[PDB]
Amino acid sequence: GQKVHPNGIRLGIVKPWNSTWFANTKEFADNLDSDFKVRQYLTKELAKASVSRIVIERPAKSIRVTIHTARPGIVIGKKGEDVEKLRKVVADIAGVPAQINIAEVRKPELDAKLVADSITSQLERRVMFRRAMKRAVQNAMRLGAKGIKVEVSGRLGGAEIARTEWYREGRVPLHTLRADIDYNTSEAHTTYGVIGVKVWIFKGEILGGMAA
RNA sequence: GGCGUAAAGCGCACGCAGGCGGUUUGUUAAGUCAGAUGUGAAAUCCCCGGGCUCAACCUGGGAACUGCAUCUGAUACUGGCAAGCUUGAGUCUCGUAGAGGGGGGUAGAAUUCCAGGUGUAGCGGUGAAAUGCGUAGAGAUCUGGAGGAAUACCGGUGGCGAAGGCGGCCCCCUGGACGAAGACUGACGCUCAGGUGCGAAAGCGUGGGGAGCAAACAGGAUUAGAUACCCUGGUAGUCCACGCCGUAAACGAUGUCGACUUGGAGGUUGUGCCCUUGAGGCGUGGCUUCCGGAGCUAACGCGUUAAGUCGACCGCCUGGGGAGUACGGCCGCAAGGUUAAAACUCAAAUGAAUUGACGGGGGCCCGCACAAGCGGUGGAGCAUGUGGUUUAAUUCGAUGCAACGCGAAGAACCUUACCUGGUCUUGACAUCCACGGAAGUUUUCAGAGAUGAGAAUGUGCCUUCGGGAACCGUGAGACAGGUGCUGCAUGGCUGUCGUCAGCUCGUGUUGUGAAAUGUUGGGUUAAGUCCCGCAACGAGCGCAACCCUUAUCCUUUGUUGCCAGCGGUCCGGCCGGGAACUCAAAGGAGACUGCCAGUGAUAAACUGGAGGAAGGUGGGGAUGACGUCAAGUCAUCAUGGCCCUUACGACCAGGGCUACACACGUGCUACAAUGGCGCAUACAAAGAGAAGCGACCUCGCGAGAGCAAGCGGACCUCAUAAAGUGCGUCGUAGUCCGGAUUGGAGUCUGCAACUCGACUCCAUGAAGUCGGAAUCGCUAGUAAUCGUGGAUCAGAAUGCCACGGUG
RNA sequence: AAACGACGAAAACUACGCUUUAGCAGCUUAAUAACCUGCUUAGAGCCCUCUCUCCCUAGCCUCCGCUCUUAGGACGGGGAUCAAGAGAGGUCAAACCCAAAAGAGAUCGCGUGGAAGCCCUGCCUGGGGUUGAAGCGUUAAAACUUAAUCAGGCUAGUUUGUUAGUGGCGUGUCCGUCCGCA
Ligand SMILES: [Mg+2]
Ligand SMILES: [Mg+2]
Ligand SMILES: [Mg+2]
Ligand SMILES: [Mg+2]
Ligand SMILES: [Mg+2]
Ligand SMILES: [Mg+2]
Ligand SMILES: [Mg+2]
Ligand SMILES: [Mg+2]
Ligand SMILES: [Mg+2]
Ligand SMILES: [Mg+2]
Ligand SMILES: [Mg+2]
Ligand SMILES: [Mg+2]
Ligand SMILES: [Mg+2]
Ligand SMILES: [Mg+2]
Ligand SMILES: [Mg+2]
Ligand SMILES: [Mg+2]
Ligand SMILES: [Mg+2]
Ligand SMILES: [Mg+2]
Ligand SMILES: [Mg+2]
Ligand SMILES: [Mg+2]
Ligand SMILES: [Mg+2]
Ligand SMILES: [Mg+2]
Ligand SMILES: [Mg+2]
Repeated sequence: GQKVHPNGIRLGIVKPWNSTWFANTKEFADNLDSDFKVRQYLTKELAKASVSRIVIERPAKSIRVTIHTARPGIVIGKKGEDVEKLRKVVADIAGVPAQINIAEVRKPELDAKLVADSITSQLERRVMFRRAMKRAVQNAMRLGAKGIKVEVSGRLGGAEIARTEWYREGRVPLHTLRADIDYNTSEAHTTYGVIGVKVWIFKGEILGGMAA
C-alpha cells in the first residue's frame, strides 16, 4: 500500500460526511446496515441515471436521503411519479418513513464519482482506455478543475499481462489537508477480468477549514 | 571506398627497373584536337512508315556498330630533340649544440666474498609464520684484499639518431643537423615492385667472465586443491669478442616529399639591431609540448609537426572463426621466420558515445549502524507460532531483512474447511412455477442428531368469491453451490526500500543521433530548504506548512466539576451560598531567526543571549512520490477462463487443529537480602456499562453465593492502584529464594471444560544460583521497573492496543 | 521462460436545440480570426409542460377533538375547451421558505354505589375492596373509595392403623403342597 484514501484524511477538516446522524450504539449497527441497504438498492436501481453521491440524515423516527445526481430528470419522471414510486421501498426497507431529496449537480464532468463513472461503460462497450482517459482529463481541465489525475489498472486493452497507466494535468496536492481532493473509485467488468479506475480532482484551496 | 581506434601504413633506411617531374625559347608532331577516305558483313538494338483484322511477327529507309588504318592540317598541353635560368636539389667558407656511433683508459658510491680485530644470542623474513643463516661465534662494527655490472644529484613531455636506441669522466677516428653573409653546378628532383643493409629484447654456436638480479628447480607458507601471487636459496640468462634468427603494442596503432589554410602559452638551440642598468625589447630561422578557431571524422578526437583542401609513388584491406593454420618454395645448426590457402559453421563479429547497475576504485554526507553506555535474548521449567515426526485429520494461507505472540481483536458443539460415521438430489441459501392448506402453538416415539412418522390444534386480514399478502409440503427445469485451483490473468487492500530525498514534465539550448542542461558547482540544512554562480527559464509529484494531541495566558457558560470569603453544624463540601480558582470545551493571543552582538561572500545560514512556558520543526502523531520485490492475499469481497452437478455441492453426531524421541522465533516468571514475608498508609490518568457494570448486609480461610439500590452514565459502579512508604522478621543458606510438576476436594460462565479456560484452599517444592560463540532496542520524561483500563468475548493474554507512578 | 504498446481520421452520456453582444482565457512577437472554451447580459421564432385568463359557487379554515362559531388569510371545488396572453420551468413529488389565532361547552373516550370472581380456603355462600356490574355527565361533573371474614361436606369414614372372603402376575418356563404384597 502506498496511498491512503484522501477522503477520510480530511473528512474532519474540509470534506463533508456522507451520513449525518447520532447513535449510542444501541442502534448504530442497524443504522449502518439500513444505510448500506438503501445505498446498494439505490445504486442497483438508478443504473442509467448518473448518481453523483448519496448523503443520509437520520432524525428521530425518520430518515432523509439527499441523492445528488447529474441528470435528475430520469429519476424524477413525469409529474414526479418515479420518486414517489421508489420512495415507499426505501421507507419500508429503513422502517421509518422516508423523504427523498434530489439535487442536480452542476458541471457533471467535475465530480469525482461522475468522472469515475461511464468510463467503465466505455470499457464495456470497447472504447480505448487511453483516449477515454485523455478525453475525461481534458474535459475536466477545460471545465475549470485546477488538477486532474486518472489511473487505470488491470488487463488494459485485453492484453496478457495487467499494468497500471495514469495521466495527470495541473496540480494534485494529495498531501495538503486544505484543499478539495474529492476522490471516488469504479470498476469495469470486461470480457477478460476487471479493470480498476481511480480519479483525483483538485478544485481549489479552501481557506478557513470547514463551514467555508 | 578506406587504412589512429571496425579489416587495412611494410619496424626503418638505401636503391635498380618503373611511375611522375621546376621555368623560357626554337624545333618534331608521337599521344592528344579538327576534316576527308576505306572498312567496321548480313543479322540485332533505336527512330520514322508499311503489311499481317490489333499485337507478337515480318519488312523499307535512316541512325548506330562507341573500333582500326591512311591522308590533309591545328600546336595550347604531355612526349622527343637543342639551347637557356635559379626558386627545387647538392657543394664550399665560419661557428653552434647534442646520452649520435666505434675503440682504448681512468675515479668513487654501492652489493657480494676472502683474511684479521672488537663484540654476544640472535639475524633474516611476512598480514602472521616457517624453510634459511646462528654458540663451528651469526647479524653489527673497523681495517686490508679479490671480482662483476651500472655510473646517485645534475635529469627535464630536455638533446641526438631513419628506426631500434643512446646517461660518470678523458682520449683517438667518424656520421648527421642548424644559422649570419658570400659565388657556381644548373633539374642533377620525389617515390619505389624485386634487391641490399640496419634492426629492442628473448634465443642458439664457439672461447671467456660471472658481484647483484633472475626463468627451470629445491624448501617454507595461504588455500578444499595453488605445478602461482609471498618468503629462503638457486642453473641457463643478464656481461665480453666473433658468429646465427629477424621477431614486438618495432605505437604517434598516423608510409616519404612539395606548397597553400585563423591564434595563444611555452621548451631547446643560433642569428641582426637597439643606452644589454636584471633571464631589457623589437625580428628572423631549426626541433618539440600544451590549448584551441575554421575545416574533417560515426564519435573520441586531429587541428600549420592536421586525421583541413590537393599533387607524385609504394604497401595493405573486402564478415567473425577455421588461421596468419596445413601443404608447398625459400632462409635458418635449431627454435622458428617468410609466401600463403581450402573444406565446414554462424547470424553476426565490431569501435566511439549515451542511461542505468557493479568495483575487494576515489571523494563527501545521513540513520542507535558502529564507538561510550543501560537492560535483556542464547542458560531451566513456564505461554505461543513454524519445520519435521505420528495419526484419519493435525484444515488452509504467510516461508529472508519485509514469515514465525502472523490472518486468528481470543477453536468443547458453534467458529470449522479435515477425518470417521450416517442422510439429500432444483437442494442449506434466490427468481419462474401447478396445486392442497395462512401461519403458528404445545407436544408421543425411533434416533447420536440430521429426519421418519404420529395428535390437540390456528381455522389470521383482504373486491363480484377460478382472489392476494404470506407461510409451508410435493414434481421437475433452467439454476443454486465450492474456504477447488489459477495473486505467473486481475480489481481492491497491504508490507519493503523510506518519512530516504529524490522522481519528472513544458519551453529553450547543446550533440545528426541514444541523450545532456535544468537536477551539477560554493556555502547551508532535518532535507531538490535557501542563496550565489552558471543555457537556462518555470512547473508537478516531492520536504515544510495547513491537520490531531500537549506545553502559557485571556474571554465567553458553572452541573454531575471547585471551595478565595461568610453561617451553622451530624466536622463531613454537609448545603445555603460564592462563579477567582483545580477543572470542563469553544474562540483567540502566543515561537515567527522576531531582535542584540560575533561569524560569512555587503547574502543564504550559523554561534552565543534581553525577553518568554517556551529557540530554531518547542515535544509527539497522522500524512509514505516516481517506482523495485511475477512481494502477500482468487480462504474478507468481486472478477476472466478450468473443474462437479447422484457431488469438490447440502444436513447432523464424535474427534483434530492444543499431538509421544527435537530444533527455531518472539514474550513472562525469575537468579534473590535493591529482595518475598506479616500488620497500618498516600499519590494518577485514560476507558466500559442495559437481558451490562454491578453498590451495601450476611455466609464465607476462596474463587463467590442470597439480598440487591444506583447507573444509557462528570452523579453509580468496574476500581482502598502498585513501586514506595512505617515497623519488626528472614543473614547468604535444598534459603521465609523460584511456584514449574503432581494428589485431594470446589467456586463462577457455558445444553456440555476427559481430550480442551480460568480463578480458590491444603500439600508437594523441577530447575536455577547471572548464561559460550553470536547478538537485540533505546540519546530524555526516552531504556529499565510497577500497576490499570480497553478491543473481539458465555469464559479464556504471559499477546495486542493506550494511559499513568517512579525514573 | 516471457512482457509490448500507431488513428473519438468509430468527437459517440445527450443537457430543449439553435442565435448576437457583452468580458475573462488557451491561441501570440504583437492586436483579430478558427474558436479550446465554462459562464455572464439580451430576444424567444419554436418544437413542450404547468397556474391559468369559461362559467357557477362563495367554494375560504382554525383554534378544543367535532357543533352556525371570530380578527384574518398568501385562503378555497366541479365540469368540454381555447384565439391570443400574464409568469414558472424543461421527464421537478415534497425541502429552503410564509402564518396562525376570539369561539361557545353540544359528545364517544374519559370519571359513576349495594355487586361477578379472588383473602383459613382446592370445589365455593362469601357482599367485608372494587370498575365501563345498575341511575349518571364535558376537556369537565351530580365528588368519593379492587382486601383483611372466622368456621363448614371439604384427598372422604374401610384412603391412616385394629382387620380377610378371594373378583390376583407372584417366584429363567414354571403344573407347582408353601412362602407375600391388600
Ligand atoms: Mg569502405
Ligand atoms: Mg585495427
Ligand atoms: Mg581491435
Ligand atoms: Mg610505421
Ligand atoms: Mg620487416
Ligand atoms: Mg601527331
Ligand atoms: Mg581523328
Ligand atoms: Mg499496322
Ligand atoms: Mg551490322
Ligand atoms: Mg615539348
Ligand atoms: Mg661531428
Ligand atoms: Mg622491399
Ligand atoms: Mg640479447
Ligand atoms: Mg635471488
Ligand atoms: Mg625469487
Ligand atoms: Mg651466450
Ligand atoms: Mg610484424
Ligand atoms: Mg604498426
Ligand atoms: Mg626512400
Ligand atoms: Mg629529432
Ligand atoms: Mg587541440
Ligand atoms: Mg607459420
Ligand atoms: Mg573486501
